[PDB]
Amino acid sequence: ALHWRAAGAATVLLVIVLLAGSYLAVLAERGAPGAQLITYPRALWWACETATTVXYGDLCPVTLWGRLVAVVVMVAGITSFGLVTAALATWFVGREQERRGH
Amino acid sequence: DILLTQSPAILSVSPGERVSFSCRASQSIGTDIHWYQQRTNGSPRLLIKYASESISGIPSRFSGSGSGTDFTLSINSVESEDIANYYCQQSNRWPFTFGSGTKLEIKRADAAPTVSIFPPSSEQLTSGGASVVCFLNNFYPKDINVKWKIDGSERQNGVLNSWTDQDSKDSTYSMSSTLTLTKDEYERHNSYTCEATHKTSTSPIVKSFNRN
Amino acid sequence: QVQLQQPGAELVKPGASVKLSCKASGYTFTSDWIHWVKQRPGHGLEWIGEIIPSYGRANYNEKIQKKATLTADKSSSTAFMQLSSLTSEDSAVYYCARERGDGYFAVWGAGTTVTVSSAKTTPPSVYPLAPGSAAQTNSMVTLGCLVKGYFPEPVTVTWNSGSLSSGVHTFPAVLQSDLYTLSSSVTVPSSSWPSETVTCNVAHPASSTKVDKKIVPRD
Ligand SMILES: CCCCCCCCCO
Ligand SMILES: [K+]
Ligand SMILES: [K+]
Ligand SMILES: [K+]
Repeated sequence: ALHWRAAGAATVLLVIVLLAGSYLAVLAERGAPGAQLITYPRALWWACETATTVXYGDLCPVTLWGRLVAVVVMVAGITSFGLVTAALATWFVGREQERRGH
Repeated sequence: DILLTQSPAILSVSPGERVSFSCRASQSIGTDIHWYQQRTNGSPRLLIKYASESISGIPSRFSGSGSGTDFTLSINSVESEDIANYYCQQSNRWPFTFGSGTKLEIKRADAAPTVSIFPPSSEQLTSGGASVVCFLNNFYPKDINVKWKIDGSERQNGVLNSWTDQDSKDSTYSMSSTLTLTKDEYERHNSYTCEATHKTSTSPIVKSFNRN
Repeated sequence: QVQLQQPGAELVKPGASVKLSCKASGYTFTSDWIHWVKQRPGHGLEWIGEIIPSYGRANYNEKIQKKATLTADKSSSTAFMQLSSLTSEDSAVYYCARERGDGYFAVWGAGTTVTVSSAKTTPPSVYPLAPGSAAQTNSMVTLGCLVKGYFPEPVTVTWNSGSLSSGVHTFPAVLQSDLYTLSSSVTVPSSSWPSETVTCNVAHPASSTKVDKKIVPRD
């Protein structure tokens, strides 16, 4: 099934974005005075709460590239969760047509 | 940037007594503080990471505490090997910053200096020089005075002194006095005397050799 | 094994440049950052800058003068710091440290003692220090070595190749017309000398000099 295939592809891609985003955020934020997103472990946590939209506000990017990385994490997170929902819709719709006799 | 304040700069304590180093940040940094130890002529060594987390290899004697602004490094019953400088470091905001540092001193019992005098070597006299070296080792407190006498007469010229920091093995101090003379002037004398005055003895400890 | 290897010393003339090295070993991750710390004599630790070898990006302490330039070689796992236009202010011990990207410096290097001067490199002269003929000793006996006339700092003095550590004192060097001088003390049981060989080991990294001098009675 395509909907379950694209969903799985979205989840694995999300994990890649989370890891890479955690790596790129630190690389981008270091060098800017006052930045807190400068260590990998908490950067990964930041990526999670960002991708899930959430955004406690305990950690936030202050640089241009750190914020661009953030946007990518947001979109990847929203798209994946939106794709899972879309996949769940197809499963339920296809199932309802079966118990109806259509 | 984040300013880390370490006061006092020097911390005196008796052996086998709990001590506490202070580190205050200009901003709230959670628990993102790290402690290091630097002995004399040595590299810094990680003692505590993230305020309270222990490090493999470091004695259980060392502990850490605090969060936000105030942080504390503690040592349960200090030992002579703990004689060093202690620095704190934050990793909450870029850039990373260090504290001014705190020096640890141990107030042990009084000890008389062990005085030894050494005549110039054969290899040195060949070069055309002569240095009479005197060692004043393992005394406490560090307050001490060394006097040089040549043939009964006091000598001050050509005398270089050097004091060590508090020894990290017995919490004592040591100094060396080197009387550097040319070969010729060393020939024209016979008796060389190293004289040490310390609070452990009203009479000065005297070591002397004769150019036989 | 030693995770960070730095040169012992570097002598630089005022205005010239120097490229310090930091050969790294042990575990190496792409999340590793190499830092550089400056420590002037009598002063505390001062952060210079950082660099991530896996990407090559470097950041510097903008609170101080821009004297350094950080580069890295992923092939030999060695970090480099380019110091240019050096003055007397830049004379200090420069450490390199490894951070796992988690904030703390797990391991440090031995540090490179950089001396900025117009003088010349001078090998040290090591002389034995045996007690006089009329010197009475107890259960313990004190020997020594005289490191005379060298430049610049530092020198490393060990007794019997490090095997003899207890009861060893090495005094700070004194400066006399662009020449340093120090002495090293050692205390062993009187019944052990000279039945057992006592030898000091003096190393002068600034001139690649390492000599040994056995301590024998005066005769
Ligand atoms: C989109 C990801 C780019 C990674 C950002 C690196 C920026 C380096 C800071 O100058
Ligand atoms: K939301
Ligand atoms: K908030
Ligand atoms: K939603």
